[PDB]
Amino acid sequence: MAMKAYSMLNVTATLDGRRVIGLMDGDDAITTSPGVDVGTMLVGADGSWLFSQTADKSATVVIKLKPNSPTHRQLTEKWMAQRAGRLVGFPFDFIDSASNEGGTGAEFFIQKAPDDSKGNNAVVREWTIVTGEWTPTIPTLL
Amino acid sequence: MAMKAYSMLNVTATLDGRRVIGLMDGDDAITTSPGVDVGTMLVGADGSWLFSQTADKSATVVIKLKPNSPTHRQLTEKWMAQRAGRLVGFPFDFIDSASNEGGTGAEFFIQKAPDDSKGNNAVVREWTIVTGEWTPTIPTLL
Amino acid sequence: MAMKAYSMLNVTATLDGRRVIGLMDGDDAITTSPGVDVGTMLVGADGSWLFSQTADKSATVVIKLKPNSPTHRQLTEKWMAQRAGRLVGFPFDFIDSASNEGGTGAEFFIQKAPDDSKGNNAVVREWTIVTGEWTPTIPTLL
Amino acid sequence: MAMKAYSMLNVTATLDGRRVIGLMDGDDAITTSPGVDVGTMLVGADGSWLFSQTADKSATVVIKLKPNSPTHRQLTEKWMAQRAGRLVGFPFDFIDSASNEGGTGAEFFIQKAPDDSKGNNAVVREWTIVTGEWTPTIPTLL
Amino acid sequence: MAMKAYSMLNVTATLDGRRVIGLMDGDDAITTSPGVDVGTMLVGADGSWLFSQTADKSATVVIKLKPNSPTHRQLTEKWMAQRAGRLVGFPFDFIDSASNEGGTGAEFFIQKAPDDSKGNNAVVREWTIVTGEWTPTIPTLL
Amino acid sequence: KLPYSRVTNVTLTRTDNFPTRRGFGTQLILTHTAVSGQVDATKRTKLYASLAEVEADYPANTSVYKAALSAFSQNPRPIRLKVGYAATPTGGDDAAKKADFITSLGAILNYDQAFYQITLDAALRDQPYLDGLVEWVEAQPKIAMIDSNAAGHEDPANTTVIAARHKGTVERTAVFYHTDSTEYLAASMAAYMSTRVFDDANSAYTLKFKKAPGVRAIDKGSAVVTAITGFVEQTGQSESAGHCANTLIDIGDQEFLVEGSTLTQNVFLDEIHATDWIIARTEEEMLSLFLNNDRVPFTDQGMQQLASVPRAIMQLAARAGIVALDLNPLTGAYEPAYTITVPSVFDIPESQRKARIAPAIQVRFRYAGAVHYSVINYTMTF
Amino acid sequence: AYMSTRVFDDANSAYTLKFKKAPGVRAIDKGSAVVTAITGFVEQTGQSESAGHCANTLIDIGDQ
Amino acid sequence: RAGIVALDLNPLTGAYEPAYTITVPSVFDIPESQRKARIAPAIQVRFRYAGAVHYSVINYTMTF
Amino acid sequence: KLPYSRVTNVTLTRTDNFPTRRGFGTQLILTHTAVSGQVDATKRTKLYASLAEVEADYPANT
Repeated sequence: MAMKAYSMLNVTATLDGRRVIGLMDGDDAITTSPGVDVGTMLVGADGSWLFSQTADKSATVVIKLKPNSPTHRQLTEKWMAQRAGRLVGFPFDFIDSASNEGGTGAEFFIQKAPDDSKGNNAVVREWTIVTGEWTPTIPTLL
Repeated sequence: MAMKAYSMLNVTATLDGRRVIGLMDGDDAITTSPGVDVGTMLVGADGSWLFSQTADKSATVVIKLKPNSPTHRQLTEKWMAQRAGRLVGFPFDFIDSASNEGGTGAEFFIQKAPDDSKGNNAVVREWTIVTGEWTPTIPTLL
Repeated sequence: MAMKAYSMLNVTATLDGRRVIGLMDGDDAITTSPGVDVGTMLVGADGSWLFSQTADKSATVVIKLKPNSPTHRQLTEKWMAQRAGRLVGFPFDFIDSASNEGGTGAEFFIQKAPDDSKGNNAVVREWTIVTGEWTPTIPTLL
Repeated sequence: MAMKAYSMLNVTATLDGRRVIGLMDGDDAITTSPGVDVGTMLVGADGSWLFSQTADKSATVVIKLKPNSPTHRQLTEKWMAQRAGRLVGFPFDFIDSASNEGGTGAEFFIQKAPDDSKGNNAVVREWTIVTGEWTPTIPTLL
Repeated sequence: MAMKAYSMLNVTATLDGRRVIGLMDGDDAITTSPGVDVGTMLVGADGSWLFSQTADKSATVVIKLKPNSPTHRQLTEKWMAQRAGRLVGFPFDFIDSASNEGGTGAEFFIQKAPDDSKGNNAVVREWTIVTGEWTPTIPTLL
Repeated sequence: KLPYSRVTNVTLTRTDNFPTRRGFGTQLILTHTAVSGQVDATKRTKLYASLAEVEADYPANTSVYKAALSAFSQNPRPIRLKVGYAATPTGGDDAAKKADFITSLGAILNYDQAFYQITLDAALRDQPYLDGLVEWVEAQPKIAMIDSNAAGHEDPANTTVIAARHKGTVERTAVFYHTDSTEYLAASMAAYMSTRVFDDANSAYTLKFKKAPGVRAIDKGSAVVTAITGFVEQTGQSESAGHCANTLIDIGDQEFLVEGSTLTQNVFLDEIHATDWIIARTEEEMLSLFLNNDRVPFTDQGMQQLASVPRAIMQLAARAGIVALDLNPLTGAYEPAYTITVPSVFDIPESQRKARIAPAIQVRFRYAGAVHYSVINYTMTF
Repeated sequence: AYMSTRVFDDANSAYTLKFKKAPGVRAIDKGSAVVTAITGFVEQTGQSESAGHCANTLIDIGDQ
Repeated sequence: RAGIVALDLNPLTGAYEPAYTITVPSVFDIPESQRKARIAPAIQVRFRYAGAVHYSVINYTMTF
Repeated sequence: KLPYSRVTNVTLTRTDNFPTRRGFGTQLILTHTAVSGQVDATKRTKLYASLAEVEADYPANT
């Protein structure tokens, strides 16, 4: 079970059951960030201290797409479904087969919609989705 | 006892008993910073002055890792243990053998978690840990 | 005998014989205030005047603590002893070694009890104690 | 028996036998305050003094909830039961496992009811309950 | 029957049979508040206590509207009908379909009338209505 | 119908229960009695859980029950006393010979190493063969304590008693001198000493010098309390003018232990207890380091990984109040409280490298004491 | 069972000791001066051939 | 890389020393009398082992 | 059970220890005293390592 070097050919992302396909160029095409800081240190006037840990386990992910990708059509249909008043979960999941690093979330929602720029060359379309519960997977292959 | 020139081959960092191994590239791979200013000068309307010194001895350290490093797996297990509700110390320590400069802290906690970016090339994973008591070691070899 | 700059490392407070340890953050962690004004000027319809000085020498002190401090346990035991019907003095004393400024009172009583707030981060616990006789000490080191 | 840092994952609140679940964001989600001052100092025209201690041991607690929480449904059923004319106790209890700080009251009553605001984002629902007898528990873990 | 996230697209308010349409911006566009406190605790000089519950079940609601909304015209006609001397009930009702939270009142009355400000940008028009009997509905979907 | 005991179980007894409050250590009770059901050559030592569950040793025998009675009788309680089988033969087949007692001592380690404080009780008192224990607990990571029921330590001249024939030469033994019929070592040691947790801030009980046991009785006298405990008023403690021991005097309406359990002229019990906590904690952290890692290599990186353990233990100890506060006690000038120096494997030959025994790491100290005696002057001017 | 699943194709995968390793489920033996007749291990000197016989016994020291 | 072979330094003095060498023989002066064997001559390789730690020592002098 | 001295060795003495700090030179102490076990015509000079390990010369000789 040799440790495969990194490659985007071996990363898979699944949005509502379908694959994510037409991604923009760059080192940051799918990025997930936790919602808050894990904890806070409180130091008093005497030198004693107290740590406090949060119970909030939430995250956002940002997906950068090309103007010609089926995932853009899927996300723009989901946006219109939300605008109509139909509010459901739509899971998102992605993982790397080389290291088993990734995470899952069983209920996501659209948070930001992209800007439609036409101009002279084609440009990015950035979507943002948010969940209330994100559990990272343990990389068991280091 | 010749003063060794600097080298990352002679710096050792120990997190919860294990070594820190897969570090990113750059001049800032492990950095520790004190929590507050050491003191404050107060000058009055007449020209007299008063200094005040704090009793807070706390610090954070930031560790930058590659996406393929066992320390990333160790830290992501510690993060999940904290999220479950188990809150303990886990010492961190690092030193330079050329000058005996460094410091120790007997109880640390996870404060910030990294962002999982996939993209076209591999990128940094930055962790942050915090303690309420950090004691620097005296560089006795200058 | 150099005049030491201010530092909370050199202030000592003694409550019923034991030290006060886990204090909150801020510039006002132990504050003592006199009960009344020292005197009153009375000016008549003709321009003559008369001063009057009070015989009341009483004060309160407010102590702000963290939710994890042994002094909080000591004060909550004293509160229950008072609620049972046992009413005695319990001296309080604090001083600064840099200037010899402070004061003493041989018989204090609990006056206000804190609020127990849980929430997401830890917060202050404020106690108030009152005496009928408070004598400030003279700062002989200026 | 290590002193656990603070965390809302280790605070438990029980209202009429059931847990309290959907709480709003902030550092003040459950707060209990005593009904009156513990005592009063009376100083005479000559400088003599007299302390007086009260026999009233009562408190209120304020609970801040989200508009989607089962505790909101439980409290709105209790409110209607009181409005019908059925007046009974319903105990409330909450404690912190890290320090054993908290308190209990065997008979509470609804005192204030929240405001139903709809608006553009979701907002707080604040309930208030009152007891005639509140006994704090001693924090034996400091 | 999935628990729908909150949305103003799924809140419906009915005033005298017609819908409420042009609402101002903010998190507080329709707010209902009870008229009085639910009860009162009375503690005696000895430590004994007595609770008392009120029989008053009344509320006000405040509606914030834009200067161009048909509900403003409806309310200003109702105000003139009251000023003429015709005094009848006009029910008001509103509910949230996601949680079944809301309430009804079969007889309301105008209590406060808005201020007509012209100025440079358009501003709020706030109406207030009052009932003698308000019954909240139980949120059966939590 | 049915009882409520179908779904719950609520009982009620008439006894006294105190909170547990785990602490540091355990004590040993060695005698000659055997119970035949739990020590009968199968257990040179036997552990327990609580006093009430004692059945093997009779609730009237002077040795075990009357000593565990004062062992378990502190307001917070210790747990799991280490019960006895050790020197079941009477001192020695030739009684005056201490060789049999020394061999008996050397054959009770081979079953169990979990005791730290060694107490003989209700018997073996004032035996000449007991000299083996005093000679043997030296260079042995334990604490030896002997409570007499009666002797002539009240003469500041005699040299035949326990505390005279061994005074100023032993630094790990102490005497609990008293009158007849009271077990005393168990009263405070392992009952107050045991439930001392040094993992908290400011948990340094440096004295052990004014501490109240559960229930007991005082001795009598004023000029006899200085022949015993060898304590002079304001000078300190003098070796020639008394014999060190502990007697539980009463001054006001309070009764409390006195002299703070000295061992020799100016060596106190808390120093030994705290330093032994330091050693036992470094042992535990070293073992926990060998179980987490795959390996610890025989390089300089491995030496630094090993030396990371005393660095954390010293920061833990300076917080409790055992290690001093970074200032010269003579002049108040700055001075480091502790240093840690790591050796080099480099010039240690490969001839010795194959040993798989690492070179020694050296650490430095400074103790922080406490106050036993106060002075106030009170000039009056009228 | 532990020896088998050792992959030396990774960095720093040298378990040079095999000296403090926990099996799945088992029981300890007993003694202190009997654990040096077996395993022939003296305290700080090393391991001596004349003063014992080498073997493996799965001791317990702390709670491990 | 795994950590089995040592790190290129003399264990006695810490001076530089190669960890491993590989010497390849010559078929040239091996006779054709032996060449027809289809058995190649032997290649010789050199080692140095990297051990680990079984036992630790700490001294702890106290000064008061 | 077993002691922790089975896998480690942690001690404690009551003495003063300073860092080594190697330097340049050595001095010579010439007198007429002989110790008969370490200088007895076999060593016109003899080296040491530390003071504490001195046994051949009496800890009281001037």
